[PDB]
This record gives sequence, structure tokens and C-alpha cells, in this order.
Amino acid sequence: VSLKLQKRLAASVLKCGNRKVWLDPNETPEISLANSRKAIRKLIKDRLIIKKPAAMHSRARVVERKQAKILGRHTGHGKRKGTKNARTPQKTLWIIRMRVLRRLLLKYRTTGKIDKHMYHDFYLKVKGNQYKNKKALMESIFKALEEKKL
Amino acid sequence: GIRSVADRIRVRMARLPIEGEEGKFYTLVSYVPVASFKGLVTKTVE
Amino acid sequence: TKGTSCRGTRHNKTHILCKRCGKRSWHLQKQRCASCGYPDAKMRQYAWGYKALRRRTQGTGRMRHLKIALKR
Amino acid sequence: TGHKGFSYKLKLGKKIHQNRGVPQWFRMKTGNTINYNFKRRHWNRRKMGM
RNA sequence: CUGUUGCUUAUAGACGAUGGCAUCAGAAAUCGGUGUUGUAAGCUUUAGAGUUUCUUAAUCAAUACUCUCGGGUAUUGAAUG
RNA sequence: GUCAUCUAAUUAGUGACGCGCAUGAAUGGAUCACCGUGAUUCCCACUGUCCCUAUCUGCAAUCUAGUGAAACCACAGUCAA
RNA sequence: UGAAACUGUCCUUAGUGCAGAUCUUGGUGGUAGUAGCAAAUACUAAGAAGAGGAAAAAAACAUCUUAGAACUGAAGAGGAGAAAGGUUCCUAAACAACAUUACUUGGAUUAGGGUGAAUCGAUCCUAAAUUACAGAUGGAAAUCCUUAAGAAAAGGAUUGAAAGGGAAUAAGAUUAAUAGUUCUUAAUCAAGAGAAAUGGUAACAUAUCAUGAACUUUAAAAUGGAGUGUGAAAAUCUACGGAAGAGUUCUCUUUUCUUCUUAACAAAAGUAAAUUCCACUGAAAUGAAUCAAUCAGAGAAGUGGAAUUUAUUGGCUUUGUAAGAAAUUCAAUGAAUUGUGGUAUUUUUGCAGUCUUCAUAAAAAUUAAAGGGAAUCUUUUGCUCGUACUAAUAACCGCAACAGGUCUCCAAGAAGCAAAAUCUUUAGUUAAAUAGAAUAACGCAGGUAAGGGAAGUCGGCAACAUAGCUCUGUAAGUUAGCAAGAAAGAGUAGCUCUGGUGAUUAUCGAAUCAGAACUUUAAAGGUUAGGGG
RNA sequence: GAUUCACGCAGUGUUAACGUGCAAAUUACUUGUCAUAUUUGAGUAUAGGGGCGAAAGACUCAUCGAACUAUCUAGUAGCUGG
Repeated sequence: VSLKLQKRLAASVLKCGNRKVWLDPNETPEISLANSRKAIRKLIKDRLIIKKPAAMHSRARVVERKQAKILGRHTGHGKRKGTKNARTPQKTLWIIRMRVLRRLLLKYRTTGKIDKHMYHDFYLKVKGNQYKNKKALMESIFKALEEKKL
Repeated sequence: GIRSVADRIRVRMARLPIEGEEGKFYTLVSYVPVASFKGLVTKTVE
Repeated sequence: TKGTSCRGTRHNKTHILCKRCGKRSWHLQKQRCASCGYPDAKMRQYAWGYKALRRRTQGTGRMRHLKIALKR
Repeated sequence: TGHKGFSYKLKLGKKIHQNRGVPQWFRMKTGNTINYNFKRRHWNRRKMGM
């Protein structure tokens, strides 16, 4: 006999594909009488038709490689295939740095460490690429403040 | 896979009567897993 | 590519069924029937097309009323 | 096409209706030569051109 | 007598042919010889650069020592029984 | 064409000479930087292109079961004079 | 043999004699059981059904189920549409023919069944353009004109888009097949029926409220592209906490995998980003700000407000719908659970400014508002037509189940700069012009090769060779922009560590860069990947 | 109207495959190109002494140094065949 109709109807009821549908090979005569969706629904309840489990796809290998990359175990020179700007875009580094430095300058002005005049001077210095990082700006601000008080 | 088979295979075939016709026989080759093939000869299992 | 390959895009009808003659000769863009000469009031007939005259003319159809009158 | 005019759809339906063979009883009439319909067509053999 | 057939037959071969054996036949394992690669899997050498948790206990650790001239393959067109 | 240069060797290439069969200025003349699946010559590197062929794999070809055309065809099919 | 018409002589008449015309039409040979039935990786075992695997191996066996092994690899051999096809859709009986063997299979034969809309489209509007009455032209057929010529049409006629504009519907379930169309539940829209308002300084705000004619104006429908930044949702990944099920387990693994969801339409606990305006004040010692810009006495910054946008109400969480659904389990219809996050990537959708044009990137139907002051909640109905199926290595066009051609939507993991090559998950399929044996020549496709290295050749044709990233270095010439990735050299693996780059106020988080010991088969090269002068 | 890769596309070379083909122009690798003088769907306009052409006498339904179709037409042939 041909159980093509039961294979298609079972997938529609079970909401899977024809690949996941299991039909009992010993109960071919019984399944063959099932020519309607109502009959198919009865067969699933009796476990003659079973939805196969999805194939297991483990991410254990991927996770354990990520942790090694965290510690630098695979980020060498022979493992890089893109340019320096491709891996770490230079424009985005400037965008992050400008936000970091301008955040600090605004915080100092509202706290009271620096007035509007010296904040204005440091604003243009920052935009002019004078300070490499957040640390470089704090000493430069600290140095200027003590000179003002001297 | 389809591209490779084990170098040596140990099988056991049994001659059994056909259920339908009493006159005829049929052979059932089965697989016998062994750890190592050293010192194994043709044994008539009974 | 003037042969087999160029015939792939042929999926746009030029002529559709006419309303006065029933043949697939109504040119869509020209808005005229190439066979029976639609909206033109007179049926399109040519003396060079002698066969086209004997394919559709008087007596080639039902003659629903004319058959009674002439027999009358 | 999924979209069609009403008159065009009816002309499609007639072509379906006319694609039938001779009924058996008509084949048993005395002096009958009409055994097969030579005007028949199938979708994959001849396009009806309409 | 000869041919077919069998040894999924060779000293032969596109197919035919040719050559050998056909119950002291044949075939197959296994065993030894003979080759190829390079020391299997399990556990042990503060092995081991260093790290962590302890508070000299452990744990992780490329690679590396002994068992190991090991393991694996070996007619398929190799040779014995 | 003649003189140099490229090579062991140059009807090839390049640089010069010019009474140029019959070059020449928007029928555009001279000039070239970038560019070109354009034409030409020479170096380095590499190689079965070659000395000079060997060998490996898949699909065919070979044989068989099923299936199964076409081009062509006066008749046909051994040579010398 | 054949079974119903025919013959001989004389005149008369003619569609009167075939071996050729590459003659016309029809039929049939040798070639010949020959050439072939070889792109798209691939099938195997058990069982069922059937006349259809038999047998001295006749070494092969179509369909269906199970298991193994595999391919397309999510820009697909997946799930759906437009055109085109037209019943090819679903089921049953049946296999004479057809799918270069066969077929119990089929997009093939026979007979039935199948397409359900107030909300999706057509219908409505106009674009490029198209066509009428009258008028003008022409010997004629006919042509021109499309609002100009008209006693025609407040202003100009017809047609023209299933991708442009456009009133209004979603979730679950159901069929052998239809479903924003049926059923349950829950909504929306249009047309109908039962001397005329307040508040706020202002920007402006008020469950219909709170009158508003002719006429006129304004706006919407309705407007290019590039690139940068960013809000939100979804997918993927991940942090903490779990609940249920599954896989591995003599070697370990507090382990690896799956589920943990929610619509249209409305509500308003809580709370965002960006832009534009309003009020107070008046900036120089000039300030404010972006990745970039850009802005200010025709008024900055500050403080307090108003508005609009952010895939329906009002953007996100949340709420009604609504858990009663759905998903994952359990028991034999009934029971359980359904937290909170991320300074991560991609996609989608908006927003903000910047750049660019000798390019400035549609109209109407239709709607609202204004200026003016003429006049004095319940319920009914929603018509016509399309709706099945393929949408392609078998439903379309090429004579066909043709390696050709044919417009779109949705889009997982690894690795990587990359939607690249390569492998896999969800889904699909294992058949797509037949196989088995042997392993000759000559081939087609893919390869290697000692020593020499273009001596081969018209010619380095073909093949070999270089190939990623980092650092050092880079000539003549030049239109000063380039040449330039010039040329040339070095580094690169694994493991164990060290340091730099922030957020928030001690905790948390990102891939990126640099450096150091040790080990080995000494490291881009599986795939992808410049020969140079 | 910068350099490249990809989805795609074209057709430089092998003067490879095939050449009674998968195909009345295709296949494989190599090569080039791959968004503004770009690619592409539908609608619409232009017609044979005409159209359209970044120009090859190219394209105008496998037909183009003048398409297809029918009538004149059994066109004429000092030439070939019977």
C-alpha cells in the first residue's frame, strides 16, 4: 500500500515536516484506514504516529573556543584575515573616545571643578586630538587648575 | 559511510528452513562484533 | 541568442479575443481587430483574400432568420 | 492566471466541458462511426491559444 | 574423445582465444616469514612555561618519560604451513 | 635600407640618419602622465610546452539484459602496368 | 485464388502507353540489433503490496513504511506571489499507449469532488498616452483637432495601472483540497434610521460637545540620491534563576539539546530618544554643542513648560482581548508550569542634521482647516466579478519531463573584513534521458613526475608560479592628483600568562591592540586568495 | 562618472567540451564587469524607400544591403533537367 496520504496529513496535524513524521512500520494496516485528519488525530493519541525529535546541534565546541579567544589563545597574527581598520574601525574609536572625553568635561563643569572659560579651552583641545585617553585628560585638567590657583 | 568499510569483518550465517515451504532453506548472515581478530578461526556454532 | 534563449520572455499577449468575430485577433495596443475589422462599421474583407471570404460570410453560420425569409 | 475576467473564465470552463470522450451508449448506436473525439486536447500536448 | 560449466582461475586477456587444476579439487581464515609507517589506547615521570583555589592539598596545562623495535597494515597481481 | 644596441647567432624590438615610390598640420601635426579581457619586443620567477615520455583516478569505449535511431546507398568492393 | 459483372470486330473520341525530371504522394530496405539510452556526488538492509528476483549468481529488482548513509545549505533543490498555463489541484479504480529499461509510480487513462470576502484585489482616480459628436481637410478610403473653431462639453468629453493614489479584520481551529473568504471569539468602516463654550501669559488643551451657507485661500494625498550618527522591534548570541522532557554514561561530564508564546482594536500604572516652539533673563574674559557639523542682541547657554515623530490607540515595559487559546510534559478526558536583564552582531523601521546636481526628482479622485457671516448610545443594510494548482533541473516560452530563458517577498549556526568558498540545523529530496561484469587501445574531466628549464611554438597557447593580515621599505616619469598593493625584506602555530583602551559610583562589561616565557611536525594557505619588471 | 570582492551579468581565451549537441549558439574553467552614461518589470509611442541605430548596414518575432503575408502570377528565361 501507499501511505503517502497519511505521511502528508500527519505532518499538517503535527505541524512539522514530512521528515519528522514517524509511522509505525508494524501497524501499516491500521494507519492505512486513516484517510481523514480526524482519523489521523486519533492515531497520534494512540502513539501510532510520532513526531521525531529534532537533530541535536551542540554549541559546546563554539563556546569553548570563545573563552579561549577571550584569553587571547587564537587572536594571533596568523589568524587575522581582515585589515586593521576592518577589525577595529578607526572612526568608531574616535566616536567612542570623543564621547568619553566630552562626558568627563561636562561632569567637571557642572560639579564645579572648571568654569565655562577653561572648559571651553579644554573642549577644543579634546576635539583637536590632544589627549589619548581619559587618564591623559584628568592630569592635564589637574595641572591647569593648580597653575590657576598658583 | 559509503567510502570506507572495516578491514576485516566477522560474520555468522545460519541455514534455516523457509517458513512457508518446508523443502527449501535460506541463509541469515548476522554480525558478530569482536574486539580483535587475532587467533580466530572458522568455528561451526552449535 | 536570437533563437532559443530569446523566447524566454514571451509572456505578454498582443492579441486577445475579439467581440464581433470571436477570434484572438483584437490588438490590445492598436485597439482594433486584425481579422474582422472591429470598431470599423463594415466587416473587413479584401479581394486578395478570397479564402478569408469563404471562411466567414453569409451562409457559414446559423442563418437563424434569413433561412426562414428566403424559404418564404 | 489567478485573476481573470468573468467572460474569459466561462470560455475556459467550456473548453474543460468539451474535453470529454464519447459516452458508451452513443458508441452502441447502429451504424455508428464516432468512436473517439478527435477534437480532444490535453494541457501538456496542445495549447488552446486563448 | 571434444566443447560448455566451476576455480567471481592464472604466467593470459577488449570479447573470443591462450595456459593450469578440477575430490590427493578448490576456497577461506589463523600462524610464521617478509615488507611499510614511526612508538597505539589506559595509567605514571615536582615531567612541563606558568595560573588558580588551598594555605606544602588539589585543579587546569602545548608538549614530553617508562610500559613500547610499540600499535596498525601487509596481496589486492607477495612467499610458507 | 645604413649605423649602433639587444643575442653565441636577430627578415623581430629599440635608439639614430633621411631627396620621404606615396608623411605632415581640426582628413588635424608633435607630445604620453594615469588608464586598456587592444597590438609588439625583452628580462626575473615558474613550470611536461620540450629533451622524452612514464604513471594515477572518475566517466565512457569493450561484453551482456532491456530498449534502440540517423547521414549515406547506380551495382559493388584485392593489386601492378 | 476470387464472387458479379464482362468480352470480340467496325467506326468515333481522348485527361491513351514511363526507368529517370534532387520528379509528386504513399509504402519499404541495407546501414543495424549498429551509434547511443555517461552533466546535476548515492545508494543499502528488513518488511508490506503485487503476476511481476527468478538462480547452476540471472551479481541489477519500480511503489510504500522503518533504520543506516547522504545531497540542496537557508541570495536553497525551502515556504509563497505577478505574468503565462487552464483543471495540470484532491481522492478512488485501473497500467493498452506515453515519461530512450521497467514501473504496482505519474504533471499519463477513467469517474467523482473541489475555488465561499462589506474589510484582499478588480470596480473608483489620474500618468506616459488613447478615442468620440460637431468643426476643418480629402477624389476616395479616411485624416486632423481633444477644447481650440461649437447656441455642445460651475468649466470641460472617452479610455489608460491586479507594482502609482486608495474608507474599514485580526488570533486560534477546521477540509482528502478553500480560506486576511468558512467556524468560535473579538473589532473596524461607509450610507442611513431613532445671537450660538471654556481654560492657559504663551507655545497650546478640553469621553460629539460648544451652530456655521455662498465665495476664496492653504495644506494633505504628493516626491531624488549618497553617506554618518542614533531611537525602537525582531532574529542570533549571552548573564542570573529555574520547571518539564530527551541524549551520553564504565572513562569523565552539577552535563549537551528542546519548550517557556501571544494578534487586530483600545487603555494609560510607570518611563524614553530626537526635533521645533513658549515664558523669565540678557551672553564678550564670548560662549553652546556634534562622529561631522552648526548656532546666537531679528536673541545663545540656564530654569520651567507646550507640541510632533518613533510599524494601532500614545514610542517602550504593562493592561483589556487573554489563557478559556497555543507550546512542552504527565495520567487515563483530566492535570502542571509559561522571571528578570545585556555600554554584543545583523536585519527592519523611523529620526536628525551633512553632501550632490547646467539632474531639483508626477497628477487626480478624496479629505481637513481657515477668512466670511447666510439661515434661525441602539439598530438596518453593505450588490457584481477573481479566489483551485505550478510559478519551474517536470505545470510558463523554446516541437519535449530540453544543462537555454523568465519579475518579486521571507532568510539559522560555524568561520571570516565579507550575503565569498567549505560544513551543518528547520524544510525538501535520494529520483530526476537504464543497469551489471571486466578494468585493453584511443579519448573527455581532474592530477603528479627525476635532471634541465621555453631548447617546443607563429606566439609562454595550456599549465606551473604569486596570493590573507601586520611592520619596514618603495624608483624613473608626471597634468603634481598619481605611479603604488610599485619593486624588495621580515613576522604569523599551540599553550601558560602580562598590560592598554570604560560604565556606574567597591560591582559590572566590550572585543580589539601590544608584549613575554615554554613546546612542537617552525605555523595565511583545508577553502578563499595580485605573478612582477 | 576613484580601486576592488559578493548576488548577478557579459562573452577575452582554451581557437577546451559538443558539433546527426543539453542547446537551430549551449556547457566547463580562465577572463572582464558588477549603481548613476547602472541593472531591471509593466504600461505606452515610433512601421517597410518606413521606424530605430554611442553607427556594426546593426535591429525591426530563428526572416533585413529593404520583414512577414496574400493578389497580379502557371511573372519572363536565347539557360539546366525530363
